[PDB]
This record gives sequence, C-alpha cells and structure tokens, in this order.
Amino acid sequence: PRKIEEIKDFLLTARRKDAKSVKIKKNKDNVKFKVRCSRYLYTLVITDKEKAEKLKQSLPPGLAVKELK
Amino acid sequence: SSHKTFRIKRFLAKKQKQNRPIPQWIRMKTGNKIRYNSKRRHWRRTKLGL
Amino acid sequence: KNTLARRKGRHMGIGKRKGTANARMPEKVTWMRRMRILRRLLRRYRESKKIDRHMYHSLYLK
Amino acid sequence: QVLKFTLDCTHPVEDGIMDAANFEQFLQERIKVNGKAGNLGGGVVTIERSKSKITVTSEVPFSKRYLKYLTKKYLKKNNLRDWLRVVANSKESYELRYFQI
Amino acid sequence: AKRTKKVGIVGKYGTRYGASLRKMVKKIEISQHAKYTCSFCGKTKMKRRAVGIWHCGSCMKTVAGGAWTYNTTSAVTVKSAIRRLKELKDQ
RNA sequence: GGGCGAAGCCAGAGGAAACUCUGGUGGAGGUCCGUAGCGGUCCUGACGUGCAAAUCGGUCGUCCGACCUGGGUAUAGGGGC
RNA sequence: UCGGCCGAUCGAAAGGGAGUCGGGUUCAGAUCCCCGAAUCCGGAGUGGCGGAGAUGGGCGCCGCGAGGCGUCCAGUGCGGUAACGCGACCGAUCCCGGAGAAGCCGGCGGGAGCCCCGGGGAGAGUUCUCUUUUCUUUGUGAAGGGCAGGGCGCCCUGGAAUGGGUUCGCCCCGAGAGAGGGGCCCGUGCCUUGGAAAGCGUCGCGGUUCCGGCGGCGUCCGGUGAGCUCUCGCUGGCCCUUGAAAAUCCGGGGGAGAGGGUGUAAAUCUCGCGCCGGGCCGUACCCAUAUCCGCAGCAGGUCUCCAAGGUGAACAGCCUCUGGCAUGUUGGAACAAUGUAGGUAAGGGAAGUCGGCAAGCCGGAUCCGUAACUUCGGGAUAAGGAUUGGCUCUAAGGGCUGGGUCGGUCGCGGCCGGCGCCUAGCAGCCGACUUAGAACUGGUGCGGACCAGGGGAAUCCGACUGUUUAAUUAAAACAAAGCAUCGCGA
Ligand SMILES: [Mg+2]
Ligand SMILES: [Mg+2]
Ligand SMILES: [Mg+2]
Ligand SMILES: [Mg+2]
Ligand SMILES: [Mg+2]
Ligand SMILES: [Mg+2]
Ligand SMILES: [Mg+2]
Ligand SMILES: [Mg+2]
Ligand SMILES: [Mg+2]
Ligand SMILES: [Mg+2]
Ligand SMILES: [Mg+2]
Ligand SMILES: [Mg+2]
Ligand SMILES: [Mg+2]
Ligand SMILES: [Mg+2]
Ligand SMILES: [Mg+2]
Ligand SMILES: [Mg+2]
Ligand SMILES: [Mg+2]
Ligand SMILES: [Mg+2]
Ligand SMILES: [Mg+2]
Ligand SMILES: [Mg+2]
Ligand SMILES: [Mg+2]
Ligand SMILES: [Mg+2]
Ligand SMILES: [Mg+2]
Ligand SMILES: [Mg+2]
Ligand SMILES: [Mg+2]
Ligand SMILES: [Mg+2]
Ligand SMILES: [Mg+2]
Ligand SMILES: [Mg+2]
Ligand SMILES: [Zn+2]
Repeated sequence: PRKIEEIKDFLLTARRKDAKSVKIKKNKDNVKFKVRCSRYLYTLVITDKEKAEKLKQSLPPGLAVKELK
Repeated sequence: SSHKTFRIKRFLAKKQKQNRPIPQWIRMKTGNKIRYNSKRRHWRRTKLGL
Repeated sequence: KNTLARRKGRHMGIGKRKGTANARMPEKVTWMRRMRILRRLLRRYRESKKIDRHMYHSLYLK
Repeated sequence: QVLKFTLDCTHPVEDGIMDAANFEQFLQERIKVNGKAGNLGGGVVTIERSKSKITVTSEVPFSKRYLKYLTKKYLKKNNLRDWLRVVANSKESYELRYFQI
Repeated sequence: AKRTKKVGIVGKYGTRYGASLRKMVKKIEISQHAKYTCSFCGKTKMKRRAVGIWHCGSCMKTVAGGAWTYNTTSAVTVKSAIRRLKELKDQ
C-alpha cells in the first residue's frame, strides 16, 4: 500500500487507466479514500469532513465509488 | 513418506487399485472356480516390495 | 502472599537456602552493579565540576 | 472527576423477588473507600435511588466492577444468585436480569 | 595476590603430564601467547595467529615467524649471514 | 545447574633494589559434583517356554571433549576394517 | 578479430540457492482453495506513458521594459571541505575486487516473545464468615514511508604528561586521545498506509432445513528484571586443530565505440507507473508403550522443532494450568503358603559370609576448621565441629527529576541583565531482590516431603582423561603423551 499525502496527487491517481475502484471509509477521526490501482492501494487520509465531502463530488466519473459503511 | 517420486506414487497407485474384492457376479460365471481374491494385501500384515 | 512475606524477609533464613551464596546472588553480578554505580557517580561528579580529571582518574583506579 | 455508575433493579422488583430499598440499605455499609467500610469514606461516594435505579456517584477513583462484586455479594446473601445475573447493559451501568432457558 | 608459587601459566594443566613436561611447555606457552612490539608500526600488538604466522592488529601486517616465538634464533643468524654474503657478493 | 579458581589486570602495604605480602578482578582446564545424552559396574536382583533370540529395576561410569548423533560417501571375503 | 572453467556427466527434500503474507473456509486440503494485501524472475520486435539525459551562454537585431529573430559556442546530471548524498546518471572485449563464504567456547549489551507486578473494562468462580477478591480475556501480517534504538577500525576542527579516556574483563591514543560537530550501516522496535471493513470478548435480534447474517459496546493505561527462550551486536580466549566448494549476483578500473547540431533533439537509463507469463513432480494421514523395524497393537530400537505457575542453584525431583489420557492384550471375590517390590524391628553390632554381597550411615546451605604426602598444581566437601523453623522488626546495598539572586517587566508569562552562594550537598518520587543483626515463639522441631558425598590408615597394578570382547570377562588388557631405534634425497 501507498499513502497519498496531499489532495492533488489523489486526483490524477484516481484518473489513471488502471484505477479499478475507489473506496471511502468513514472513521471516527478521519475519512480515508482508497483507490485500487494495478500495483498499489493508494490511501488518502482527510482529517476534516467538508474537504472529504468536496472530494466525494469531485471524483472522476465511471469509477466505482463503493462506500464502506 | 510424504516426499515421493512420481514413479513410486504410480507404483503405489496400482497396488491400491488391485487390492479390492472380486465382483459378486464372477461367482455366477460358467465354470468359475474362483471363491475370493487370494491376492488381497493388508498394509499392516504384509509389506510392499519397495 | 508468600512473595510479600519474602520481601519482608520471611522464609529466607539458613534452613531455606539450598543453593550456594554465589548461585543465589553471583559475585560477578554484584561486582558489575557496584562498578556501574560507582563509575556512573564518578562521571557525574566530573561533569558537574566537583572533581577534576586528575582526581577522577585516581578514584577510577581506586 | 465524577464517576456516576448505575445499578438497575427493575425485573426482580417488578416480580417481587427482591426490593431496591433493602439493596440500597445493603450498599452504604459495604462500600469501602480507602479500605474502610461505612460512612461512604466521609460521604465522598454518594448513593440515591429512583425506586428501581440505584446510582453511585463518586469524586474519587472508583471501580465499576466493585459494584458488580458487591451486587453479586447481595444476591448470594439473598439466594438470588441462581436466578438473577448482573449484566453490563451499557457503560457506567449494570442491570440484573433472569437466566434465559 | 600471587596465586601460584611456580606453575604460573601451566596451572591449567593441574597435576597432569609431569612436572618437567609442564615446566618445558611453560616457557613455550608464555612466548606463544605473548604480545610483541611490532617492528612496522611500533605498537605492542603483534600476536600469533597460527603456528608460524604473526599478525599485528594495528597495521594489519602479517609476518612469517617461528612456531612459538616471533622470530627464531636460527633465522636471525641466517638474515645476518645472508646480508654479509650479499655485501661480499657485490663490490 | 553448581564447585575449584590458571594466566592477564587493579588497589593497598612492605622494600635500597630484586621484588614480596594482602584484598579484589578475571575465567583456564582431554578440571570436579551432577541432568539430557552416551555407556553398562554390582545386585552374580527381575525375567529366563521372557515384554525382549540380551529386556527390565535400582545402583552405577562419563557428561567441552580422543564428546554424542542424522544423512551422504569410501573400503568386500583369505578381502575389508 | 576476440574467446584456457584445462574438461563430459552425476552427486545434498539438513549445505549454497531470488521472491507470500494476513483473514476465512472442509467430514477429511490449504503459506496451495476464497477474500485482501504484496512480491521475485523473464519478455515486450512493431519501441507503452512519464521523468532523466536536456535543453544555457556570446554577439548582432527588433522590441519602452519584459520578451521575440538570426548566428556562434557548450551541454554522456548535480551537491557536500570530507565521510558521503540526491530518482535516473551512455559505454563493449578485457582486468581487479566483493558477496556467496565459514570452527568451538567465554563475558557483556540492544530488541523481541514469554513470565511477573499495579490499575481500567467484559464475562465467569466463591460468598458459612472474610475477600474493592480469584480466574479468563484485553490484536495488527508482508511490503513501503518516517522516527527511536544499537553499532562503526568513517569524516572535519584541534593537539594531549600534572597523561588522559574507558570495560564486568579489557583496551585505546602525536600512525591524532579527550571534547565539539557530522557521515554511514542495521533497524525484526514504535507510529503510519495496510487497519478494522478483519479477528477476538461480551450483550442481544432475526432467520436461508447448514447465514463469512444483523446490531450494541469494548478491544485501555502503566511498571519491572543477573528472569527464560530466540535474535542482533561488541569484545575476548583456544588450536603442532585455523574450521568447504561451486552455481549465482554485484561493484570498480579502462575507454574500443555510440549518439545531435541547438532540435520540444539523439544515443542511452540500475528512476516512477503501466502490459503479459511462470510449465513439470511431491503435498492426505501416522511419525510411535497401535499406522516405521524387531514374525505381533512386542516394556526394545528409531533424527529433530516449541516449551507455562510454585518450590528450588536448576531443562533436578514433587504438585499444578493449557493440551491429552483411561492405567497399557481382561474383570470379580478373597487376603493361605512360597515368591517379586517396598518398609519397620527391642538388646548386641559383621559374631553372618569366600568376601560388609545387600541394606544401612552420610548428604543441601551458612560459619568455623582441615593432616600425612606431593610432580607444589593438589590432597580437600580431607578429617572434625556448630547452626538451620515460624513470626515481629532493625540496618546495609539503587534509579529518576528538580537546586536560583530578582517584574530593572507584558513575549499573572517570555529575550538580557544590576540581580546570589547548594560547592561537608539537599528536596520529592519510584524501585528490585539480597545479606547481616535482634527480639519473641513452638513438646529441641526446623536442608521436616523432594533433592541430597559414609569416612580414615595402608599394599599391588595401571601415570592421568580415553578405548575394549553388541549377547557371560571394563580389567592390571589396548591407546596415550614422553623416550629410543630403524629406512629413505624421489
Ligand atoms: Mg510392521
Ligand atoms: Mg571433565
Ligand atoms: Mg566427572
Ligand atoms: Mg559386562
Ligand atoms: Mg541374574
Ligand atoms: Mg546435479
Ligand atoms: Mg490437516
Ligand atoms: Mg497496525
Ligand atoms: Mg576523539
Ligand atoms: Mg470490530
Ligand atoms: Mg500434512
Ligand atoms: Mg513398542
Ligand atoms: Mg521382516
Ligand atoms: Mg499396546
Ligand atoms: Mg495398575
Ligand atoms: Mg483397564
Ligand atoms: Mg535391631
Ligand atoms: Mg538398637
Ligand atoms: Mg567372620
Ligand atoms: Mg563363620
Ligand atoms: Mg554395597
Ligand atoms: Mg583422604
Ligand atoms: Mg529464629
Ligand atoms: Mg587406567
Ligand atoms: Mg607411570
Ligand atoms: Mg563399547
Ligand atoms: Mg560382553
Ligand atoms: Mg619414562
Ligand atoms: Zn604493527
């Protein structure tokens, strides 16, 4: 697994051709966006919730947006 | 043993297959003269050649 | 309960000892603790300027 | 710094096999604060009842499992141990109920 | 305190092998395990590695020497003789 | 798992020196007591149509070494070892 | 033109040898199946995408400046004094080196697992009285990133005797100590992505005759150590003993060559990502007082890994927990002789016997005290003597922090300073075991079971340790070091 640090790197990671799906896991303290690429599972950790909600609608279309809750 | 060669495993496979009772309909054949499989082998009584 | 008694000194005695004094508390281990405690004290006295290099080196050999 | 544990005596009191008044009357002399039973350790640990709910509020480090130990001690004294059973229904709360056949 | 009167290093052999054999091996074992002053770096770190092999820990110089001593009295006279014959050979 | 405590080293004391004495440290050895292991002393014990075509009980020897042991290799009959 | 594996080939399921882990699942298989996270090797000719190479200066001009045009010249990366670092970082034949690749033993130190202690939960046990009690349980794989921690015979400054640093031991230093500042390696520890969604513990609700069902809550905080077991490291000792090889992989030296004419460029790339593939054979189970060998479900034999609590020196013996079992190919009833195994015995104490055979005595630890003889090492636990319980205390043996003389002031707080003498060192907190001494006390009993040397005086033989007739002889026999002799210059 790989941990994506800032928001921008996650966007073009999710826009890759080998990105199979993105999973959103809502914990008590953070929201994790996990995109399943060919080699690695890229996880982006968002501390707050407004940025997590903003990222939810900005995801590329045609990609599975499975919610883990 | 658990580690075995293919030739040994094939040898043991044949011994399993031919260690079975005769079919019941053999005794009904004309002029049978066979009562039972006299070549039956038990793993504990007699050991295999290898 | 018996461990708490042994802390206070019960069941130690002379008729409760089966091993040698060195097998119960090795002399080499006792010497290490003493050397480590005393060398640490001499070092802390040297870096706190209570003793100089030359008094430290005499006492280290002592 | 307030603990506020709770004991719920509802199912047995509605079946009349025990009363919460006596169980309250049992706790105040058996609770030990700093190892001393009686006087609730100088009244630091307080006790009160809602006729089914007995809540214990303390201002000192006080264990919830102590209430279960004390409650089980009451039930054995009153021969209720073979029917009733103290179960943690939530945090800061205990509840005694029947064995389910 | 002095622990033994005369056996010294061969006290490890106990009462075994005979007094004269222990006395004989005593001076060899002392020279075998001694640390010699290295003639290359000047440090007293030249010690025996194997039989005939002497190695210095500091300069990592390995020398071929005697079995039990760093050099034998045989080889020292030989080196002096070879030097004398070499300076006689040339002029 | 314990015992003994070799060289090396430190301190103190006595010495003109040579050096000596005392207390520690150190941890050597086909070293000691003794497990596991390996072996097999005595009971001339048990058994002796046995559990066993050589075993069992207690007692024993050794247990850092010429130590114990698996597997792989080599040596074959007037030959091997 | 270059090209010696100078020799086929075979030889290890314990040596060498890249790279898979966590959860679930069966009646029986799983590191192989399912789920999820990785990873190694190989391939990509028509070149898969990026990134690197690699895209800057000079001069004429235009242009208010900035910036645009032409020409010329570079450009096989860059940083640090250094150790060395950064994401790549052209390069053949050839050469050099490394890794693979190294014994046994000792002593320390780091890390983990387990054990122990103090609390917080959840569930159980006891409650005749006591017991805030006793018991169970209380996760985070590989692979990445970061940080501790450990190690360095690595670098820079500097130059040390009144020598100093330093270990349990050592050991180190003008061939550069101490001190200050750096660099590298390992990082199995912690945090993080994996990750809680899983697993587990509890409490419930539905049913799909047999749900990876649904749901609530929890999965917490600390402290210890000559502890045990693995592992990593450091430093020693021993050897007339010096403790593999080869596949395989890598680095360096050298520079034959290749690449482009200033282009949105070339050769090239051990950098990031992407695409495809990994065939063959083994895999169940037993592994032993019943799956093997011994004619057998035979008290024999048969190579290993893991390893809890108490007592205790202890992987001893004895009791217990997890796990396992049914007493070893039968039961019942009696309790004769004789037996086998185990005890006790008044008085005497080897009178028994070939012979103290067998049994018994002694035994641990502490404090004393120890002879002849001797190869000076030993003898030696010589011999001999005293003590040993329980309970209540008393001393002694450690580690962490903080020691200010104060508003002269504002980042009831902070930068400098007039502002003071712990300097015979204090104050608080935490913490193991161990030793010594004392009182009291029991029907003199206390290493209370277990564990656990009888001793001395001599003679013979063999020096010792070692070995030996598997199945009647373990010895004085053999061996041994030491001594001596003999043959031999290929
Ligand atoms: Mg058989
Ligand atoms: Mg020995
Ligand atoms: Mg012995
Ligand atoms: Mg015999
Ligand atoms: Mg007999
Ligand atoms: Mg081969
Ligand atoms: Mg299985
Ligand atoms: Mg984790
Ligand atoms: Mg230095
Ligand atoms: Mg959960
Ligand atoms: Mg299997
Ligand atoms: Mg058997
Ligand atoms: Mg046979
Ligand atoms: Mg049987
Ligand atoms: Mg029986
Ligand atoms: Mg039976
Ligand atoms: Mg008698
Ligand atoms: Mg008598
Ligand atoms: Mg007589
Ligand atoms: Mg007679
Ligand atoms: Mg006897
Ligand atoms: Mg004697
Ligand atoms: Mg007493
Ligand atoms: Mg002999
Ligand atoms: Mg002799
Ligand atoms: Mg033999
Ligand atoms: Mg024999
Ligand atoms: Mg002689
Ligand atoms: Zn040298």
